Amino acid sequence: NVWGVRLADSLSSPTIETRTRQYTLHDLCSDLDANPGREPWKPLRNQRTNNIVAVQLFRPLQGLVLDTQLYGFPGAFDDWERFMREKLRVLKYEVLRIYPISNYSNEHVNVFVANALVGAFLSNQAFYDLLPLLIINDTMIGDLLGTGASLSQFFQSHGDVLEVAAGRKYLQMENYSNDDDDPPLFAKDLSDYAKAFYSDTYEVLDRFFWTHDSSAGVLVHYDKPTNGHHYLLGTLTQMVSAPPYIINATDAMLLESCLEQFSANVRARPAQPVTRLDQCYHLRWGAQYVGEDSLTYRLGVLSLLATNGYQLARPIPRQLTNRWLSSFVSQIMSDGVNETPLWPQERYVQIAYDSPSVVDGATQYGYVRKNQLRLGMRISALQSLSDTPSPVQWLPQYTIDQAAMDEGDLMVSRLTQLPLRPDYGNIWVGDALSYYVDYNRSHRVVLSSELPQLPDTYFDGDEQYGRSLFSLARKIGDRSLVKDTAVLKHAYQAIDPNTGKEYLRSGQSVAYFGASAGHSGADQPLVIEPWIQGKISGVPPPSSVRQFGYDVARGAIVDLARPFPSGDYQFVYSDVDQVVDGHDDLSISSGLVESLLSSCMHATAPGGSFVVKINFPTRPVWHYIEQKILPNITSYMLIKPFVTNNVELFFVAFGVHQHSSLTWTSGVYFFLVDHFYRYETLSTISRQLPSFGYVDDGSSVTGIETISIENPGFSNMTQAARIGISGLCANVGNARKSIAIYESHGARVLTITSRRSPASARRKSRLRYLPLIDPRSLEVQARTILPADPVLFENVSGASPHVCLTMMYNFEVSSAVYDGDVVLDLGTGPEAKILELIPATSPVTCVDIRPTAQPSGCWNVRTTFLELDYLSDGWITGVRGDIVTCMLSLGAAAAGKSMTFDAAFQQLIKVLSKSTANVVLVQVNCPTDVVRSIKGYLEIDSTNKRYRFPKFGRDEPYSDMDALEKICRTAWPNCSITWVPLSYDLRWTRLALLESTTLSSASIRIAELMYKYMPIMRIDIHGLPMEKRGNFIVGQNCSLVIPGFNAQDVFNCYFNSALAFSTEDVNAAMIPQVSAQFDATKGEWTLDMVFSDAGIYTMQALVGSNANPVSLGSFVVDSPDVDITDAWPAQLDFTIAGTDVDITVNPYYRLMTFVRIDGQWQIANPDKFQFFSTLVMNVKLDIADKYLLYYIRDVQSRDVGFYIQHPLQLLNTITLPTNEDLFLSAPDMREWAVKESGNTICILNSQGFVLPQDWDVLTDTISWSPSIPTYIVPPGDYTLTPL
Repeated sequence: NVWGVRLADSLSSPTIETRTRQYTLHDLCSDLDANPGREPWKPLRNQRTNNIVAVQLFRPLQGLVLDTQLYGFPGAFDDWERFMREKLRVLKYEVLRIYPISNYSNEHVNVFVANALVGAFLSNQAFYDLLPLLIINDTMIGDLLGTGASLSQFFQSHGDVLEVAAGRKYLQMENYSNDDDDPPLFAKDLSDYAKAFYSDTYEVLDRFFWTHDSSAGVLVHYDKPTNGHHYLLGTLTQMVSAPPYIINATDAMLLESCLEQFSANVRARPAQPVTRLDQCYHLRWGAQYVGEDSLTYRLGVLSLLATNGYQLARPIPRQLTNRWLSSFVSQIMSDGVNETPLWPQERYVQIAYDSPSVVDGATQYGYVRKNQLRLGMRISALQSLSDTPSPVQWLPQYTIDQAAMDEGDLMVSRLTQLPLRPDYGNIWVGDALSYYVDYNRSHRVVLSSELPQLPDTYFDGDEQYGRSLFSLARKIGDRSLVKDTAVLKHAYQAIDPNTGKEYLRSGQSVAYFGASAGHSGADQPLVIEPWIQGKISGVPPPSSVRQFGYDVARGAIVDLARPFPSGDYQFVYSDVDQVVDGHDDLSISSGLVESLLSSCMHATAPGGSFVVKINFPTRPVWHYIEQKILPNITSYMLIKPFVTNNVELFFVAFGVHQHSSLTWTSGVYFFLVDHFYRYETLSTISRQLPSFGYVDDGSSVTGIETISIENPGFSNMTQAARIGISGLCANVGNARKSIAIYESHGARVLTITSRRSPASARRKSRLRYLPLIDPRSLEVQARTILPADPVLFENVSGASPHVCLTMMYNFEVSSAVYDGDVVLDLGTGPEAKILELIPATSPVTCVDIRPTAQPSGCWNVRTTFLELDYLSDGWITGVRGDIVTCMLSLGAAAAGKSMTFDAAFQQLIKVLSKSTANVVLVQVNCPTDVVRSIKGYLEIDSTNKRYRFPKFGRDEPYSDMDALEKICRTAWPNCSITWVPLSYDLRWTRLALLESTTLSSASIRIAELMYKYMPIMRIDIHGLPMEKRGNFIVGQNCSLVIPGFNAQDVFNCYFNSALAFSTEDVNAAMIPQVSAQFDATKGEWTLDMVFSDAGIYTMQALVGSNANPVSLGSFVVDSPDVDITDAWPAQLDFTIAGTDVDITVNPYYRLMTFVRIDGQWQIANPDKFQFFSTLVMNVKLDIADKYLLYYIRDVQSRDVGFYIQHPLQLLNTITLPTNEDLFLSAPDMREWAVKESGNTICILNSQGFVLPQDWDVLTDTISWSPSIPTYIVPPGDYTLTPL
């Protein structure tokens, strides 16, 4: 670089120099025709306005050397075109007269006389004194030394020297406006700007210039003069169209010659010819006015380097504009040094021994190549790239060089743009997730007084801040809309055993209490109209709705909590705020809730139902509910849609004013436990992000780090940004780092952006010296990249599955490691995530195959890496270690070596056998429940023990729990083995939010489901064993015997961080079955149980009259089989009663049906099929059912269809009658037209359809969507064709 121009690292010059032609009369006449094809000029277009603001002159017309007023040109380019075309044909008609085209057409014509003649003619001067001197006779100069011709202001004779006037090159135009994208004319338009001095040898030139002022500089075209050996000299004219500078006249030509040569070098091809091998001028006289710091000196340097094949890493616009020039000039006038060893001298033009150019061979006089001046540079051109709109991901590579940690952040502070304001983005995407709990007679009777109380810091301000921050960043639509849709759909699916159907039929007088208007313009709650339209599957439209509330607009206004006169409704929905009435506390709110419950209790008619909203679930409220409402209903539900981290809840009641003995149950207890735990975790995590719309300056935990260099220089010693980028890399390494290179305010600037997280800054805590980076990746950048706008949360789509899976994995290891633990990690990635996860005082070992990239010489505490296999042998004895890990590795390892999961596991055990470790962590491809398939993400074969990842495209093996367990039991008879659960925890998500990794609900759910088959094994080599005895299936007795204890010791079972039971109180134990026995002979305890939920329970033990807790192994229960078979009789009740069929199902699974419409699950009509009791399902039969498939799905857990997704292929195989009346409805929103034995009758879903006189419509539509009615067709064949 020379003061601000990162050059290329490759030199390139043209090779083949185009042969010369000589001008002939026929050429002159030809060009003077100004034909559409070839004009003697060229248009100059503007690069912003796309308008014409100048014209480039060629030969002839290079003698336009007076004031432009004497010429009297028109003011529009296209107008000027025709003007000149009309003016010059006169000159044609004249010139061809004196020299007839018979015997003059091919005659050697002097160009000087021609250009001067056309100048005189356009200036209305005496232009008949040149025609006798129009052709050549002996010399292109010798003749013109003769006659004292027309106005010598063109050209004079000064001995043997011909002093001519430099013709103008550019012709300015009225549209010229000095805009950037105007083209710069380089002072080649004003009256006189230079002077040419022509002769035959350069010696007489030196003689003539021994006497004439050289205070302007004297230029030379050593390579190939435009018409002959000549010197040049520019005047006092100055440039002004390059603000803020003022360029001198000579500097203008030098600046041209520099930039055409730079442009020319790039386009070089070893066969492509070119007019001139060199273009850059070279000063020959007057250097005594050029200072070592003037602009002119630097341009003299640049002309040398350009001549020497140097190329510009900067792009070069094809049509030069003002802003580019000014930028490139400011680029020179910066601080720096003429780094390269090329230095000017008055004598000649010198050439590097290795220069691409071949002018030494070409010319004879002027160039002197050196043998001791070598530019050891690889030779080629530059790669012509276009621009790039969005910034580019980059990966720095590290070198062994080190630096001072304190120097890094010092330079970062000296460089960064902070503080500045990002755009926050969205933490969360996707739709909402729904949770519910129903009443069951079978559970343990929990009382009101032992349900979890709300947190007490729940109102203290920072929590409120967290709740605000989470809610602001939620990608979702109308919240009141989505919640109400969720609750209504789940409300139309609660059956009365006493009558085998929903408490929620249609036409039910429905009261919406709390009808907030909503400033969206609908003036109403945004679900009523979709409801009555029946635009919801599973929600039949009602009769009417009455909207009462404080801010209603389409209904009536009242404060509900106190009496108000109204009629009786059958269903009462509530969405009443309770943070409004009653002052700011919790007991007044508790009283509001009772008031609301009683008011709703009165509004509903006997047998109705109602939903209420609860802002704050506190204990005495359920106390009241239990002793005041529960004995007055038939069933109840609790529902929680999750759209923002809060504690909102919905409580639903059925069969009002009918007596029962309903009380809270086990499931309520567990649900409340999770419904508080999830909240607490999410609130903690959310309380760490910077505030919505903040100002990141470096102190914030999460920030958009960024540093930029103006006029970057890379090739030579920098020591300036080499630390600058390295500091930022050490700040935020291992996270995606993006770059841009562009120009701002004339300075060529490079910008780096990235993001900082607790883990990223935890990695920094482990260094001692500062690792350094190889910049070779960057000086090669010859393209141009637009910058961008900082966004903290960058992702716009939602996190992918497997990244989230890896995060949820690594949370386990990052939690399970304390300070000082000596760590041996297997499968360690080259990027070494671990160096960013563990504390900064624990030694680690990288055990992998591929070489890493992490540095070696900067690590404060021990850190080792290896190049070998962890399935291999004979490397173990030399390695210290306490916690040994393997994550997302062994399945691929076994697949690669063509090895089975069993053999791979056993070999890993063998390798760890003769080690010295203490605890093992291993991800294991092995199920945890009934084998199923996750659609499109993980498909599982039960013939060969193989998983498949389609997005990854690979077939891998697995094994089984009991098979693996014995192998672990073998090498360690003291092995306590646990299977840490995850598919309820959310703490792991903190490994995302704290570096702006946007999350989606679906991406979460699939991660749990994928984890139920890729669990993590936590093995302690000297824990206390646990032996599994009975059959571990829900609905089955289980048995455990736990040795090595005393009769005064306790056990506690946990489940989702709940407490299933403890031994001290056998009775009030929340699980269906407990037993507890002790063997005083052997000291062996015995617990013999029954569970009710598939998944993982954990047993922990309490020893002594002390608070100390031991952690025994956990165990897994699994749900009964997912297998289904069904009986279909032969007679079909095409009437209203409908056929009834047998569906053999193990009773634990509760069943409903669905349909897939447009790829989307829709709820089947509860009026269509009826389950009831063995098991029997009722169905009303229709032709429509032929053209839609139907699925039996399962809803017992939180998810649906995960275990049982059974299509009813039997249904799409029915044989219609013809002698029988029929139900019939349209299949879908498409356009089906009926046919009776292939004869169209009418068209379902058609504009202007008319009902037949023999058809008939039915009271309650059997359709899957309540809008579409259902008709009665009289007997016959009915065929429908899609269109």
